[PDB]
Amino acid sequence: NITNLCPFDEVFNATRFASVYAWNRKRISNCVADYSVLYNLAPFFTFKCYGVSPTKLNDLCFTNVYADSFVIRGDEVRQIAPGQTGNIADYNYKLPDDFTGCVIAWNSNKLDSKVSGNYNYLYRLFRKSNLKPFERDISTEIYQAGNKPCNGVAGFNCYFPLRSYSFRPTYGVGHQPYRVVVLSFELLHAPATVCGPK
Amino acid sequence: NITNLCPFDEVFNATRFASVYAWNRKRISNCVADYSVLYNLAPFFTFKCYGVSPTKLNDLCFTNVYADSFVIRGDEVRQIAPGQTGNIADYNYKLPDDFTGCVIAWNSNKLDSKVSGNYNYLYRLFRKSNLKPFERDISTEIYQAGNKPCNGVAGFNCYFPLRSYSFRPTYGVGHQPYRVVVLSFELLHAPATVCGPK
Amino acid sequence: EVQLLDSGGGLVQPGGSLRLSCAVSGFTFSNYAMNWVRQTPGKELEWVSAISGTGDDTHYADSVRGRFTISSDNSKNTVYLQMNSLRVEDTAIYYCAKAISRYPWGCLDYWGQGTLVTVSS
Amino acid sequence: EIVLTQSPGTLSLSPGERATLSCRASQSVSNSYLAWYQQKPGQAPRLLIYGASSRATGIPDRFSGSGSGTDFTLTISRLEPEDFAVYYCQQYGTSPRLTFGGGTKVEIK
Repeated sequence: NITNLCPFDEVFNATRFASVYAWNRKRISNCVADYSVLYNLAPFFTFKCYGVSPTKLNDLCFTNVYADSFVIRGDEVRQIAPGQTGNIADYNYKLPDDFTGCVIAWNSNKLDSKVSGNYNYLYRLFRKSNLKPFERDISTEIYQAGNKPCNGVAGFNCYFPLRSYSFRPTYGVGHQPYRVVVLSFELLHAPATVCGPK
Repeated sequence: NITNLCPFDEVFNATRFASVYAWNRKRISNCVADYSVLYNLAPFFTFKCYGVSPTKLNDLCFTNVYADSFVIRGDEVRQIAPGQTGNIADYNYKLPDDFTGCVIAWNSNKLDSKVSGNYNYLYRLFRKSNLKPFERDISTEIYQAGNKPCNGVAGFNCYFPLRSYSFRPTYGVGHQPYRVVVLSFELLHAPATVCGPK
Repeated sequence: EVQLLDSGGGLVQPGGSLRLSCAVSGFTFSNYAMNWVRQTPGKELEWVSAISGTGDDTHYADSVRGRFTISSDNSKNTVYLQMNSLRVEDTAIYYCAKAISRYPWGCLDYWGQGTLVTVSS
Repeated sequence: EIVLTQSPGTLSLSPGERATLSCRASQSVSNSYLAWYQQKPGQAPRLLIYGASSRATGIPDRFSGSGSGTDFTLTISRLEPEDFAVYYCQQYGTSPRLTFGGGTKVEIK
């Protein structure tokens, strides 16, 4: 019994998304979960749910909705899924194999693109081993790819692990910046703090 | 047996063809359509099917077929397709952008051309707006190009919506008369009666 | 449609300064860029300056680089065009206009009524 | 940089007929980042088409265009009196600077 809209729109209309090495995580609680806002708004493409259908988001009571917001390349939008492995999902944002949730993405070329070159939406290039599901790797620690020890100095074979894609508006529709949000939630095991309008 | 051969003849061999602004619509039902006689012929010069093959066309049953018969010139036969523009398209006939079916045409310089000009045929020149798909507008309302009302009277900024077609046997092919008979296919809850030869 | 109130046009002597403002209401300011474009009376339109939707990233046309200084504020929801040492060629109508993009590129959808700016002696 | 225009079509047409507008690029602009304004003699320009294939808000369907590579065409189906105005090229999406070509005046005769 609760009647107060939660900040879903905010999570979606947020002015600036974070880089995919440092993706945000909002605890949604005490919500009426009006999912009509998402698939009623204009672009909001690839509304892909797993273990749930997009229309069955109003007859449910979830335990703890998590909204994870970030920005990735257009080709990687498919790697933000269960059982995927490549460059993005291996070291920056691993989904678990048993994910119940909705991945939502929309083209943000009109919004996250500098014609002088964009150098603020970093992603991680080098990391020794995969991330476990829902791990944030904000480590700025340099990575040794050569036989020379890096000793706190960047250089040949001593890379900064983070670098930006670069987002020009004239970049191929394939790789323009895509804003992504990932709605994780658990189903029926506990007193639900979010429920659909009923 | 195979009986009730569809009356494709009466429409392809019609002695007089409707004008492109007054285009006929024959409705086929309760007959077997022997499209093999249509698509294995020779005189025809253009046969463009959108989403349908002329070889597969033998093995279908549909509720009705429309036969949209009209006369146009050689430069205008290219405008009789989905997503086309031009005077004839914008003031006489829209094919829907998702059109399913076929467009058929042949030259008529033996029948619809006269030595001193055959102008029985006529296109819509002026209009306020573009047609809806499969709309027919036979009105003779004098077009008001200016702000001064015409009251059905012709004059300055008051022109007839219909311009006559110049047709002579010595005219260039892009201007010679052509017969077009657009064929569309529709599926409703009512009985599917327009079967192929089997 | 977002409305735009172009204000601050006037007469200024060569070598002077002027402060244009374009008040805006009807969209999220921090989300879409503002552009500044001239048209000198009876000749072609020329772009002069632009500013990112956030408020930091700016550019200026080569005839006004180092003379014009753009600024904005998400508090009063407006863009400023501060300019110094105007020359006789700087006479125009100025139009403020929103671009489709957050950082300055792209095309301009909605345009202010524009303001007369005159330089004379 | 990116050049354009090639503007014939200023010939004084009469109200209510088809007019086509040529726009020739020199480098095959990417992602079809082209746009068209109209301005009447003493008022601010207003956007008509963007994406070189996408109509903006508050624009009658009377305006339409298409193009790709080096060749773009604004095709107006017919001509109401308020359409007797100047139309512009506007390549956008590179080192922005914005871009305004010579134009095209369609007048009455």
